[PDB]
Amino acid sequence: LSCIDTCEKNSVLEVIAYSSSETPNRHDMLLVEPLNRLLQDKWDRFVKRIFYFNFFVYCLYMIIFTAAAYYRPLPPYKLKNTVGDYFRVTGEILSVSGGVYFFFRGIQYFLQRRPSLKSLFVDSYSEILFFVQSLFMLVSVVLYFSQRKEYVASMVFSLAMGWTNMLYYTRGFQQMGIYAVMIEKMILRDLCRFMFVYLVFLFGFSTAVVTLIEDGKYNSLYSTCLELFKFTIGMGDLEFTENYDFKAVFIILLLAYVILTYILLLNMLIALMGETVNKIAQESKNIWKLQRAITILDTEKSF
Amino acid sequence: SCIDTCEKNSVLEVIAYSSSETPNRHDMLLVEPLNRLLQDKWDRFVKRIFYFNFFVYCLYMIIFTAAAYYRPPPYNTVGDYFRVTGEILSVSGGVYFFFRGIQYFLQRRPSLKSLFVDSYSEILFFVQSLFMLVSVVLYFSQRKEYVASMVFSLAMGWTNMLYYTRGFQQMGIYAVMIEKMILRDLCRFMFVYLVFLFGFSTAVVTLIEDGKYNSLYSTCLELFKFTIGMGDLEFTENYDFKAVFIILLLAYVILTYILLLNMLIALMGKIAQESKNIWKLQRAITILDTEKSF
Amino acid sequence: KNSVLEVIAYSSSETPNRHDMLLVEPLNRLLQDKWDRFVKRIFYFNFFVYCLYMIIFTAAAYYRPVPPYKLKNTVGDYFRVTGEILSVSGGVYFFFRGIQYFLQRRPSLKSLFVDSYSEILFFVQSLFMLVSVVLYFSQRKEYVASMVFSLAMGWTNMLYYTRGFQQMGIYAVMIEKMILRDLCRFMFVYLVFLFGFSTAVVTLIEDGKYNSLYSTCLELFKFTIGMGDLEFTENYDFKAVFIILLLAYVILTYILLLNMLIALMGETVNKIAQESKNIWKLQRAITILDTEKSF
Amino acid sequence: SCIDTCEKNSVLEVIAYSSSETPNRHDMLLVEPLNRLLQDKWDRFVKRIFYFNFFVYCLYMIIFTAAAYYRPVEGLPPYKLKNTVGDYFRVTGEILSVSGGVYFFFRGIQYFLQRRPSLKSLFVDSYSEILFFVQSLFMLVSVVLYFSQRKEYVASMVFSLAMGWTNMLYYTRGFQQMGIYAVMIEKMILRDLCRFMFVYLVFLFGFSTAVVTLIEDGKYNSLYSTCLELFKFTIGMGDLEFTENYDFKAVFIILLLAYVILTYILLLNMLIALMGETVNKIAQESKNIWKLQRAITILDTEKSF
Ligand SMILES: CCCCCCCCCCCCCC(=O)OC[C@@H](O)COP(=O)(O)O
Ligand SMILES: CCCCCCCCCCCCCC(=O)OC[C@H](O)COP(=O)(O)O
Ligand code: NA
Ligand code: NA
Repeated sequence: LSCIDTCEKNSVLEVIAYSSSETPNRHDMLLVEPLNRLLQDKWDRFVKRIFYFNFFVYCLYMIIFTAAAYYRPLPPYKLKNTVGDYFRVTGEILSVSGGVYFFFRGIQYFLQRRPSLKSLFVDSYSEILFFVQSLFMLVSVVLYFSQRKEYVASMVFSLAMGWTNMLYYTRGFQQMGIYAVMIEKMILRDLCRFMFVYLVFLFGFSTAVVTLIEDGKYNSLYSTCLELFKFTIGMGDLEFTENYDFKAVFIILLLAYVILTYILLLNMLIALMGETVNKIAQESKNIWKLQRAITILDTEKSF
Repeated sequence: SCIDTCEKNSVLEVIAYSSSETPNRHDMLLVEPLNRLLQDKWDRFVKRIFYFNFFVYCLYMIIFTAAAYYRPPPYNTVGDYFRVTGEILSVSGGVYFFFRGIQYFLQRRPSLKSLFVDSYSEILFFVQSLFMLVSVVLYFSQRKEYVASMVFSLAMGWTNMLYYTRGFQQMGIYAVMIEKMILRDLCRFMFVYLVFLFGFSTAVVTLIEDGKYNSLYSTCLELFKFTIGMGDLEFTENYDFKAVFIILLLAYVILTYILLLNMLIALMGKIAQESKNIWKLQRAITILDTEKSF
Repeated sequence: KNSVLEVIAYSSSETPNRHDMLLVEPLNRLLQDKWDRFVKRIFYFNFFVYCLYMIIFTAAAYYRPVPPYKLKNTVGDYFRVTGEILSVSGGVYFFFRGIQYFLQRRPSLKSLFVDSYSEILFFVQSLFMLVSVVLYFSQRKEYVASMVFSLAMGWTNMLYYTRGFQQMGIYAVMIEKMILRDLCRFMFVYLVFLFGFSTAVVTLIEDGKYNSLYSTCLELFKFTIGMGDLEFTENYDFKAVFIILLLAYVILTYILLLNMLIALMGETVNKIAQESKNIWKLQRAITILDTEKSF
Repeated sequence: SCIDTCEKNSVLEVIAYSSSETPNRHDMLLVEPLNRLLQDKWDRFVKRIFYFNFFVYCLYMIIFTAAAYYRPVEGLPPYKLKNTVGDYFRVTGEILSVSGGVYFFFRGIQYFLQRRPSLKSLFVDSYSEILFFVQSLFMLVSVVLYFSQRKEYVASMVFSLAMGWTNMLYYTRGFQQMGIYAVMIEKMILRDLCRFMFVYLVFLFGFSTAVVTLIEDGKYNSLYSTCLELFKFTIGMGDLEFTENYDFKAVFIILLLAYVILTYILLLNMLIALMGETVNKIAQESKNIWKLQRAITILDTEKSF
């Protein structure tokens, strides 16, 4: 394995895996049979166990964080002499520890790899997500000690993001790894396109309705936007208010909006999701292989 | 040579504007020199021009939305000056769109049978303009239907932003895909559903005795409620022979679901490579429009 | 006496390759020629007349009073009664045509409910119209139910005339094929699951509004249309069992609805394009034969 | 020779009851002599025998349903038998249903012992046997609780009733369309529903915990309440305003919008598409698995004389 796994300066694994999202063929090169076998071998040797241990630790940490937050009480609040309070505060100090740990992990990531500042928002989505969670937790701490009530919003954002972050650990399993890859591809392509078009349609139709509406609760653009959105989730009322003239034009706008959005653009989202799944099978598999390779190399460098 | 600018007739000019009846409108655009020259001219000036046009139109739509939203007819404050200037600007923009629509109609003189198959965006812009002008006429005649004509114009204007996707590739292809369903499998797939809905609404309203759902409008709307995930199944109790009522409702629900299902199996039984060709064709049309319009 | 065009078009379903034999150059050419010459214009007129009949019947049914009822001498009421008379004449005509078809083509009891779908639909709508009349003259009230059933089947049979245009005829062919193939199995399995979970839930419920098998079944089915409640009763014991059962039913019913909405595409993303077009061609050929035999 | 009539080690029986590990236990049965033999024996006697079994099963399940739905509701079981024709019918229906439960329990115990399975693929293969054993176990524990003077006999009975009513799909085999429909159902539950449910449960628990943390207190201060409220979206009955006993409406609505966009918009339509590809990919596999299931039915009946 000369210049294959350990050169300490520049070797094939480090350049292939850590190459930025610019190389034309950064995915199919790992499919070389000896290299595939080598990665799988190192995995089975120790990386599988280290990843399982890390996953168990992360799940336990997030359970602790959920327990501490779910029982949250002008902070800070006095530490009452009761077992529940001691356990709550001990959970809080563990959560803060996790946040600071991820804050340093992201810093070390960005310093050791030092992306070119351009493809920093094109790859390494997991690391930026973890850094953002860490920042949310830190800002929650800062507001908590500053005697403000926005620390709840900060930490709930942190908690939701951290819970959704367990998708990171789906890698290391063939089936769930490919599933997570497909989810991410679909988010990037189909969700984005449909969301842009649908946002334009919804804003236009809500503006038309609110202009028609004379006064009342839905005279606000926000109220009318919420009402028109409630159609896409199978909850459209179609008669939320009668405070306006010319029932005809109101119903015409509502029916045109429903036909163009609910029956046409949703059917279009589903169809693109079908086409993509039928198209990017092997691409998803290669991306999963590369994700596992990056994890293996990192944990190998972590001793 | 006589392909880019002949000043009398060029291949790009004739291929761009050849009617829909021609068999291979977008296929021959794939010729190497045509593709390369179209791309060269686009990336030379049309991209910048199109970006500027899209920005101007978006700003205009924001202005018109603000003016219409804060409507106090007909009808010394900074807010009052902003509203009135917004109204004036919106009217002027509608007039300009009227002008451009008339100009295109006269120039291409479509055959009134593909006039609707082609120039879909042009027809949409013209109809927007006709709504705005009628809204002006009603407003200055001391009437109220100006609000209906304004809201329709505003809705079409905001939903017409999709014409500007051309210039962004993936957004252009997605927009081309939506166009296909509306101008091919929308009328046809909607006539069947409409006849089902009308027939079952007539059956139900006949079955009812009397109530707040005596009219055809209310019963038709109730039967439509199911299509939007709001099936009530009990809206009226004033009747006789409950079993016939409920079995008819179940029949309608199952049939409408199967109809939607057949819609999906039919249309999902798209193009991908043809859509890219369509988008390239529309981008080329934009390129020549910018070139001649300078 | 015996022509390949009339023999094959009316050939049984026992023949293997009807959908193919219409591809023969002379046959398809001649069928298109006859259509475009005369049968297109005859079919257009026939569709016009049928739609006018349906409008008349709809108007008559809508304004029904609240039998027989006395006629008050007003022009609108004379209009109503003559509408009802035209509606009965058309129903009788459809009944006569159905009986004539059954006494001419003698369907051999095997594909009788597989092919000739439109003819059977019209015949059953005739059986509804005539039984409605019989109830009406007998001083009975069920005539309203029979009449509404007939009206629903008529407006739905409107689709029979969708043929003569390729795209709409092919979509209608897809609807018929779906109804005869896939909704069958989907509804069998869905009914089994719905009844099982309905019985479980109603057994769990002690008493109340939703204590009957019928009300429980309705509340359960309400989930398939995205109008679930998940809390429609509380007069019982073991809320845990209630929630477990409702969650299991919701999960399984979505599995089933999905499995269908996918399996139909998976099986027939392919055959629809060509087989449905061939079937539409066959249906147009049969229409040509019927029109010609009607002179 | 020694294909189906060997009595020492027959290839047909060996392959039909073979280990799961066998690479192509489904493909080998397609051999023309094997398939011809299976079809012959089926048509000759197993068709009639299996249809009679289906009829008896349906009759048993109707009797049990009628007995349960008409149960006496008075508390503290058992209940004294009151002299009435209807009551005599309702108690004999009960005693027949109990007998059926015991019969299925013994059938399962027999399959378990006779087969001597691997204890590793035992769950992976033979889902039907374990499911029937489970309904029988529920029924027997329902009898025990009924005699033990408790109120959980009804819970055990309703679970058994639901499981048995859904178990009629075991008989879908023997009809090509519904057999292949059931096998596709089974594959799709094992793969696509499992993946989607893993991701969806993670997402739902995370966002529901976040919301219930945000919610100050009131009706929805319980984790279960917020979990149900969030699950109401995926069934197409979300509210978006079910609670207002909190602060910072901005964060609340942002969390709800994120949850909706991530689950309802994205993961459900991904389920659509993934199930589309799957079904478009695994047709012949389902056909072969159904053929093997009918083969196992035929062999079991033949050994049952
Ligand atoms: C009075 C009768 C009702 C008239 C319609 C009222 C105005 C509501 C909006 C009508 C929707 C028309 C269809 C539409 O606006 O979407 C199509 C475009 O996105 C397609 O993209 P593009 O314009 O071709 O570039
Ligand atoms: C005999 C039981 C009591 C009467 C209840 C009957 C419930 C049916 C209600 C009438 C509508 C049935 C129409 C139908 O069966 O679905 C649509 C047609 O298939 C479409 O076929 P086609 O296009 O007309 O050829
Ligand atoms: Na709903
Ligand atoms: Na719904």
